[PDB]
Amino acid sequence: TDKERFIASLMARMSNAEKIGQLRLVSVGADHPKEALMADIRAGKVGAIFNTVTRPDIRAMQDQVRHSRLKIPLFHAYDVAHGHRTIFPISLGLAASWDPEVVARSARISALEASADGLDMSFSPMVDITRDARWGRVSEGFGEDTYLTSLLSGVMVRAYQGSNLAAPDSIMAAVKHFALYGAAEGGRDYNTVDMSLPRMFQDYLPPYKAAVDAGAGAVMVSLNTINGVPATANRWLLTDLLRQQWGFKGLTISNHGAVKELIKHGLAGNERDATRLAIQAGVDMNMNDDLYSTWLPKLLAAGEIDQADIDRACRDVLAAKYDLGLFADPYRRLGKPDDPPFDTNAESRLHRQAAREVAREGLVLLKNRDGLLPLKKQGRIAVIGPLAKSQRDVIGSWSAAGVPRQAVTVYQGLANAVGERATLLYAKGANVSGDQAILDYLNSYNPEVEVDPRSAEAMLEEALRTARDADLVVAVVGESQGMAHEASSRTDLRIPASQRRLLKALKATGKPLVLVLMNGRPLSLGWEQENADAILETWFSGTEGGNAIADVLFGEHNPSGKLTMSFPRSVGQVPVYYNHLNTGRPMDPGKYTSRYFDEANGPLYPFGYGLSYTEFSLSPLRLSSERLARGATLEARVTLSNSGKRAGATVVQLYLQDPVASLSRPVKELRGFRKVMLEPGESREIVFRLGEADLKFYDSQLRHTAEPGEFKVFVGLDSAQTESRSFTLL
Amino acid sequence: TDKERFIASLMARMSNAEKIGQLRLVSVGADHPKEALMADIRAGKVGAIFNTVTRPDIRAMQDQVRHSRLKIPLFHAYDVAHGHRTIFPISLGLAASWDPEVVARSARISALEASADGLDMSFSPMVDITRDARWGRVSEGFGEDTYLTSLLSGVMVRAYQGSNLAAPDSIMAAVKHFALYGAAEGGRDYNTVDMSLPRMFQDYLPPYKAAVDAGAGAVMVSLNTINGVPATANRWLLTDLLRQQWGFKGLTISNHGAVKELIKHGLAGNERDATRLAIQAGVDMNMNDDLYSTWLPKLLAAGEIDQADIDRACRDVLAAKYDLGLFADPYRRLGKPDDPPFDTNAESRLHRQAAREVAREGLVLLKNRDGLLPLKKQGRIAVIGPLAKSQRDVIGSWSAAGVPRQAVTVYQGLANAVGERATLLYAKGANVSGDQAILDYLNSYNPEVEVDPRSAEAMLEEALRTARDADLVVAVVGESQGMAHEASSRTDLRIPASQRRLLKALKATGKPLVLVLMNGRPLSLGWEQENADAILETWFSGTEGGNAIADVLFGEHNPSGKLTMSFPRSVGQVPVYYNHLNTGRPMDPGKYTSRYFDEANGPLYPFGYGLSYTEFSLSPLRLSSERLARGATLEARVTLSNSGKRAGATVVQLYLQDPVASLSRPVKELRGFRKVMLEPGESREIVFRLGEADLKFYDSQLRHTAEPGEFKVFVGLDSAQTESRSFTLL
Ligand SMILES: OC[C@H]1O[C@@H](O)[C@H](O)[C@@H](O)[C@@H]1O
Ligand SMILES: OC[C@H]1O[C@@H](O)[C@H](O)[C@@H](O)[C@@H]1O
Ligand SMILES: OC[C@H]1O[C@@H](O)[C@H](O)[C@@H](O)[C@@H]1O
Ligand SMILES: OC[C@H]1O[C@@H](O)[C@H](O)[C@@H](O)[C@@H]1O
Ligand SMILES: [Mg+2]
Ligand SMILES: [Mg+2]
Repeated sequence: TDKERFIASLMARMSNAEKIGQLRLVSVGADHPKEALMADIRAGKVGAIFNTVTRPDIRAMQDQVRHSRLKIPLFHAYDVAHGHRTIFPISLGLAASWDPEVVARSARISALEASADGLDMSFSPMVDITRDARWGRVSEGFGEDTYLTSLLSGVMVRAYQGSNLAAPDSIMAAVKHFALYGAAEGGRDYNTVDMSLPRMFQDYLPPYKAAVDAGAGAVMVSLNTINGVPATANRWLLTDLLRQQWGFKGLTISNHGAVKELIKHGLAGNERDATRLAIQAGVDMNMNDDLYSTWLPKLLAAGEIDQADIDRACRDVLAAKYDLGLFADPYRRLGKPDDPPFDTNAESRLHRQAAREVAREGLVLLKNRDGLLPLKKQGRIAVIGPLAKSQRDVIGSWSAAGVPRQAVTVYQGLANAVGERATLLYAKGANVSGDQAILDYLNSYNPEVEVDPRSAEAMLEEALRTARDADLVVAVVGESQGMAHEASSRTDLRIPASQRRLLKALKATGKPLVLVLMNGRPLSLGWEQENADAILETWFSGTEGGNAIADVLFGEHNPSGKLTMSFPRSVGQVPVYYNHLNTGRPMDPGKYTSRYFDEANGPLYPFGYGLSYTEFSLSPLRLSSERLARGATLEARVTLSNSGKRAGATVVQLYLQDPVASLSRPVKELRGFRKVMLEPGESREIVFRLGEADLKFYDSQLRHTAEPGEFKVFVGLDSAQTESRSFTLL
Repeated sequence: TDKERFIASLMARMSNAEKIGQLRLVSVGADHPKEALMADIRAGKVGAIFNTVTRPDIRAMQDQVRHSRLKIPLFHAYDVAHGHRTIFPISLGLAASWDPEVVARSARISALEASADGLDMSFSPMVDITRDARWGRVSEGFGEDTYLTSLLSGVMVRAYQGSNLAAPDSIMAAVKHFALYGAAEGGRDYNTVDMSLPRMFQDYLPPYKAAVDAGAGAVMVSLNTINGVPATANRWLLTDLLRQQWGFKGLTISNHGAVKELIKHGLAGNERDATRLAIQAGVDMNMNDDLYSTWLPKLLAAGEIDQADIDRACRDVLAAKYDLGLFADPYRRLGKPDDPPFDTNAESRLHRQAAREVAREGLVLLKNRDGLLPLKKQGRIAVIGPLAKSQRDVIGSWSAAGVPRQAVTVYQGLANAVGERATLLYAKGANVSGDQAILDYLNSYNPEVEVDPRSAEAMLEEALRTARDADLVVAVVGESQGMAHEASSRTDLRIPASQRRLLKALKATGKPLVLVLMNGRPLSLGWEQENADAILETWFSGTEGGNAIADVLFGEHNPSGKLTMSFPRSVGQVPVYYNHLNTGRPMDPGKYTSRYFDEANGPLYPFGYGLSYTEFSLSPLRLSSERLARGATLEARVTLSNSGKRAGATVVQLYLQDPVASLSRPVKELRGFRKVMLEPGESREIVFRLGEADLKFYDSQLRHTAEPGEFKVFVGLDSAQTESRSFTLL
């Protein structure tokens, strides 16, 4: 009420020019020259900035606020996706930890580092569910499962904001992308999303909800159509659901030019009508295109919008700036004016031990034939592949203020680990792609892919020599970061062809072969799974990537990471995901069942799959009672044992099935998990509690109710577990 | 009244045992031995038969009806998909004609032939819209566009039934599959369908509606879930939409065991509860599984169903049998008991001139480099490929009572054409697949593909010899019919690997190359499009396939056929189709648009694409008026000229765009077309009439309304190349 009183007072004093100015979100570029945007903050025509990210630069613009009548402060935002200056695994990587704390840790440091440079807000977390591997931004998300993505969506918000949004070591979480962006048609970015309302509520919205429940201060609106309505103009989404059904009190922010793009969507004839549609749907902040500033004065002066529309928008900005504390101290995150200069990129502001301890948790052991891993630090080891010495690629897509040169490549990481106890032979082995059209694309803007000018065959001879000169080969292969990024959708899911040639040749030398994969999406790995001797999924593991990868290769860390997005046998099985419906004709032999004929059926690697240097056993699953009363809770009991001879971590998973329902329900749904560290011979009893809240689903009219009847409870170390116990709900 | 009085009388007379008996649709098998089901028709426990298809066999069972108390007659049904005994192109083939009367002709003869053998009903037409090329049953449909599929869906019903359903040369049309079956997830048959209701009404339902509007006597319910509800138990679909919104008076028929499959869908705990769900949703007839007969007596005796449920079902059967005339004369289609047994498969009952004149219309010219086609009948010609001499493959999937040996292969068709005026060299060149697992599948049940036991390399040397010995090669390559059928979903869209090797080799001999393709779905043809000198798409062209194909190869017919389903550049661009939404970031090149980076963008061949031995010109498009009044119609005027040097057919197509709408509308939609035969130098003015009815779409609340504003009118010879003019609706 103190806040409402303060805001109302200020708004009662503001001209319309000034209330509309508060909605203008810009960045420095050719669109907005810095010296023209400085003049505009002075005349009170700007509301916030993004992509300005250093203390002297934020201060230099904040310092313009004083020349304006109402002296209203800016906030600054940035794409703090998976790190500011120290870069953690890409989010898909982080998810594979199966540990909130680990994810939380990555978030806190990001905020710490961002706030340290003067940043008020991160456009993060990206929380979009993804079941189509072809999509360029699958990297940014946490995988295919609702339960886990929703869970981690909250953890990220809580960590960024903490308990006080005005704390100078806290940033506001602008959760994205609202909504359904990840279900785009054909995995083409920006493409049509068409979905039933029961699937919309059960599977794809819950993560956006959990961000509002954790108190996210802002929401970024997606670029996709929903059932034919662009989210930028979707009053159902931004008003009915977000505001009234969900009670979001915060700020809505447009995507980059998403308001003028209503012309290309075919919802507006021109800019004037695009502005109207967006402001009236529930869009507070207008990113970059400046439509709001050009058209809202004439839209109001001709009675096409209500003052109440401008007022709800302008009031949502000031409420953000107030919660951040920028009305108390505009410089609360920019230091005091005497304070001494410093180097922004100094090694002394990084958090390497953090980056390294996180990146360890997310690596996934896909194959290890006859205990080849872990490697000993003796003899000669060949390091071949175009990503071995790649700095720019390990820190993945959306790297923020991340610097390539400060990054530990997987070559350097191997050097650091062996010291002088073994020898490393390096050969590039292949460029990342043989296709010049693909190379032209990745280097259109900035040189981010190394092109070795030597013939492909030249590089291959060198590699085979190097391999014959070694005890075993370690192959650093897969995508450059520019391949799993915004607008970079793929029609193939295998390792690029130039590198698969390299892998065929290396296989032909008979020397044991270890595959180290870098990638921002699942990959088609049918060949590699039958040929190569061991495979490590390392995603893009960040600034301490190489170090974390070495630790796992040399057994300093027993890999514990597991898949949160099923691995297709080819681009032509898309989509596959663990929580599909059984259909009327399930494949279990049989020609006349739901299947392909021309390839094996199922995902290559199921959801929740990962190996360990040690072996684990689960005892028979016990349920407290076989009939549950309404309001009561149920207990699921199982003993996890490390029966191998190495201290290692697994992830014990709880799946539910509702086998008889008013809807057709998935064969399996994730409902809980416990990440457990055990010494050899060490047991550990795990306890799962199951309430009514766990048993609910959205029927045809969105009635969110548990139905009485049998339920199936599954406990195992991956979704490929197939034995359960049953209880009856009364 | 006569009918109502007759039915009411009979029903007032029937015990429950007998009214339930009327719902039992069975066929002869291990489920139902012939001599046990004979005993059952005598105790009045059977209602209809399917898959019994010869006069003596139908008579032998009809003849059992006399020993029953109420002497109620059976009807007999069969899968008359694209022919009974004379087999026309597969439906996708038929569609490519762009001529209703041609399609009508195929339908009439089918009915003629079917009724001749004693058949009352065909489970046809299949009318499901298909945008996913991987799906096994794409062959059965008419392609991806709503307007064209809806149009032909009615033509098929009208032709099967004629003007009188009791006529002994008419059958009843059971339209399928209701509903949305073709949008299955990942192209996997029987798999989940999830769709928004605005896209459901605009794009996928209209063809089922057009069949009810043409007076279809029956409707078959699909096996797919819709937004989580199995259609077999979907009261919204079978009662609200079908009965009360649409006013369907007729009969609903289950898919094969689709009622017991509600257990595997996860809607029912057991059979008893599956029966209840289905009978109460709107399912009259129970195909094969016999659940209705086992459970309806106890479901009614315990008040789980209403007598009104049994009565609505039993009344819908008798209404069908009455309309067919089987109460007037049970043998009206089974002759008088005087004639000789006669041979069913006699040459004198076929319709070859029909089959040949249809199959000509459906062939599509995809490429012709420097007028290589048409061929002269004047030298040596190599005929290579595993489908050149293939009888079983030309008559495609769902060939009914069709006989392979009566069919004209593409080899034989070429022999017939050249007589002794030119010389034919044959080499198989490759089996249809190199993969033994694929060959094992296609020959699981019946020997459908003859496998040459020689090594792949052996066959290839033979082919290259044959090719070197000739003036040019004609290659008969693509799918066996077992590859485009129910349950046969593909992960690849190219010609099988064994045959692509064969085509690379043949290309390498320098000899001019003609590709004759056989296939039941679009195919990935990027290589063939850049290499081969000409390509002909022949689908599976039926009993007179070879003859029709020769006629086109030797210029006896100028190819006029055009594509009704866009051709993907690879399985990884699925789905593509001409009537997609523009999105906010359209590509036509930028990086940040809705696209792939690792392949060229767009379909290989767009919807409505086909070439000709002659060339055609369209004059500037003229509109009747700049501004249309409500209730008024508009005229669209264009002059088509054959400016080439041969008499040929093209197809002039009318596309509409609504560029500003409450919904995001497709970039282009089909609204009309005119197939025009022209002599060289010969012109023809075409007139298109455009009403408000043409400009409607389903908004977010299913308001079927045209909005005032600009509309874009496009006329051209394919969805790709075009010119447009704009008009305003007031
Ligand atoms: O770069 C700022 C913003 O640009 C938008 O177009 C992207 O969709 C967002 O993920 C991003 O936060
Ligand atoms: O117009 C292109 C813009 O689109 C945004 O979504 C991208 O994230 C920006 O980096 C880019 O400048
Ligand atoms: O063959 C009888 C019927 O069986 C069903 O299960 C198929 O899906 C239909 O296509 C067919 O008409
Ligand atoms: O699965 C049993 C039956 O199902 C039908 O849909 C298929 O078309 C038949 O070939 C098969 O006999
Ligand atoms: Mg239940
Ligand atoms: Mg309009």
